[PDB]
This record gives sequence, structure tokens and C-alpha cells, in this order.
Amino acid sequence: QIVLTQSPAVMSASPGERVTMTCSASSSVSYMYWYQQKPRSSPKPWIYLTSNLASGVPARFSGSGSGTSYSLTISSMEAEDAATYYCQQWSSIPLTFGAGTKLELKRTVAAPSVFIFPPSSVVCLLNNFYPREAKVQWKVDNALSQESVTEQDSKDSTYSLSSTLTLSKADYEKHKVYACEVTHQGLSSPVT
Amino acid sequence: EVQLQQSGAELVKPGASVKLSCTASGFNIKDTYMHWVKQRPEQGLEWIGRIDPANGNTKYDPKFQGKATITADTSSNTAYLQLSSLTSEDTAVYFCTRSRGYFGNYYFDYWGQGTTLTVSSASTKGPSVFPSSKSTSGGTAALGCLVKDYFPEPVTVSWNSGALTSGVHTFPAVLQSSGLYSLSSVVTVPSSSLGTQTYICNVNHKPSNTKVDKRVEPK
Amino acid sequence: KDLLELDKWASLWNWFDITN
Repeated sequence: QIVLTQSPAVMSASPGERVTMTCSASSSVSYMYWYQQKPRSSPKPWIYLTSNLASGVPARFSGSGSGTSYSLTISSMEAEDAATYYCQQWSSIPLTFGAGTKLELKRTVAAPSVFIFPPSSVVCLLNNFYPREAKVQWKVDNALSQESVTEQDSKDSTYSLSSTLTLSKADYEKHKVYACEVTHQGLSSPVT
Repeated sequence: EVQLQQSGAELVKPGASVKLSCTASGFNIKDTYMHWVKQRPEQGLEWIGRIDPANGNTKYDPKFQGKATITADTSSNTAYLQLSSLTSEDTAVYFCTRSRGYFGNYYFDYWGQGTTLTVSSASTKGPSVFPSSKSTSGGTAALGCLVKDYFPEPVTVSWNSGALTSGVHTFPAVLQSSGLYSLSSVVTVPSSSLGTQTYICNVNHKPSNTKVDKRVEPK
Repeated sequence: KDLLELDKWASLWNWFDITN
């Protein structure tokens, strides 16, 4: 079974610069096919027959390669391209896909703003931070939940986190201070 | 103008059978093949198989055979996908596409809208729901609701039916170890406008038919 | 019907369209 190991899986790029992403196979194939899938939408076909664009694909996109070397390159990146670009072959059965590379926009370095909600389950909030990497640590009475991160926002290309600390009503009235600590990227210190 | 009309979302029991649909419009299916693709959530695409609508040329992924059964109706122009012994790994979103072989350059030109499938045994659980000096930051105060302990997805959450458009963040739900879903939906207001302008989260859970209007009042 | 839905069997069919 010829499988497609696609790379770089996670990447970031701003507008104007070129973007090249590959999709190598475990055995030599003759053509590579590219599909772009936006969130909550069916995958739209991009490149067919190694280097033939579809109807609505901008001419800035282009493919190339031969054998197991197969890739997709963008002349100058724009904004409405941030999605996953799954690859596929048609040379051998079963037909396999790649795991797709997630494309993100390169925003300016910005730390988030911390906020806490109290149960009247404690909910902590992170708003509009780039990049997406973050570390959340709950501290109930200085003693060390489920995370939730939104997609890259279409207005500012920033992410937002939501950590939901679940605690029973019996253990909620036993302690006092309920804090939420965050360590960001640009910030050289933590918050609470 | 070519479209593929699939079916709606499903919720089956662990081990039961379920069949999906894909009504192709704008063309004759006998002029092409029909392929189904399974996409595990937050993961990649998995090719299921295909069927020749005119006659028997049905292929499947050898790791997918026995579980999948793809049929077709020539006069109805609709492709069907039957599954059996639904498990937690089978919980995924399923698509529908076509391929004209060499004359259509092989690539999947037109895709369906996609169908979401879910497998569990704790069915039809209505959603449970839940502004202070520690919720504000620089003239902007954060407030929201907590939609917890509902099944199955999704739960539409709107604020005042069109108000407070900007600054809204309805986070994707998490699968708690209890078996039920729970998400959050916050919204940012001004310094003292939280108590002046009335804000309310409109949580609507269509599966359980549970429409809940919760009012968020400051502390 | 593999010879019409597979990749390598396209350069072959390209030669039928220029030799018919």
C-alpha cells in the first residue's frame, strides 16, 4: 500500500512570501493530486495531474515533482489560503491520502489577556494571542480540566483558549483561592 | 451546476447498522464512478471504496471491506453507503464524490456536503447551563455561559439574536470523560455596560429540542 | 476497469488519441 507522508504538517506564513509544501510517497507514483479543505466545508480540489490547476484555483499556485518527490508551491501567499492541503495519488489501489498540512497566517507577536469565571466549574479565558502555543495551569489554594482553542480568526489571525476546570460542589466549598496561571510566548513572565 | 445531495447527521448505538445517502444532481451517475471518503474528526481523509453505477465493479479498501457496502440506484441517481457494527473508531464524518477515470483527469471534481456520524449509548441528553471584578480588563469585561452535559453535538449559542457581534468566541466542545459534551461561549462588554445593556445567551440544542435562554447578570 | 481509472494508464491512452 503506497501511503503519503506529507510535510511540513504545521507551518506559518504571512502574505507575499512563497510557500512550498511537499507530499512524499513510500513508493514511486506517476502523478500527485492536491485538495484544499477549509474548516466546516467539503475539500475543494486544487491541483490535478501533478501540476494542473482546477477552475477556481488562482494561478499563483503550482505543483511539481516526479516519482516520490511531489510538492505544491505558491508564488505569493494571500490571506484566503489558510486551510489543510491534502494530497492524493491515483497510481495504485488502495487510494491513499496524506495527513494534510495545516496552513496558518503569520501574525505579529502578541500576548493574550487572562480572565477567570467563577461557578455560582471554573472557566479561564485566553483572548487573541499569537502564536497558538500556550500553557495553562490551575492553582486552587496554590496547589497544582479540558482545553479548547479556536481556529485562526479571520479578522486578526489570532487564537483563543478555554480551559474548563471541573470540580464537584463538595470540593468547591472546601478551598478558597481559585486562580488561573498562564505562560505565553512573548511574555517572559507568567500571569494569574 | 452539479451537486451531490447527501443525507443528514446520524446517531447510532455501538454495534448497530446505519446507511447514508448521496443524491447526485446535474449529471448521470452512469457516466462516472462514485467514491465515499471517511474523515476521522481532527484527522485526515480515508478512502472507503467505490461502485460502478451501471454494473458490478465495486471496489473497497481491503481494510474497509465487510464493514462498508456501497450500493446504487440507476433510476434514482443516488448512491448509498451502508455500515455495520458501529464502534467508537467509526465515529467520523463521511463525504461523497465522483471520478470519471481517464476522461475526467481522475481528480475528485465535485464533492458532496459531508455527513457527520456519531456512535454512543448515552443518547438525548439536554444541555445544562451556568461578570465580576476579576472578569474585566482595561475597560472591557468578559462574560459568558457554560453549556455543559449535553449530547449529541452541536449546540447553537447566539447572543441577544444578533447583538454583540464582535468579541464573540464560541469555543469548540470537549469530550469529557463522563461521556457528555461541554463547551463555552464568552463575550466581552464594557466597564459598566454589563449591567446596563441586558445580555442573554441563546443556547439551542436541536437533537434534544432544548432551547434555553440564559440571562447573564453581573456579580 | 483499472486501465481507465489509474495514473500510469494515462500516457498509454494519450497515445490512442494521437493514433486514431
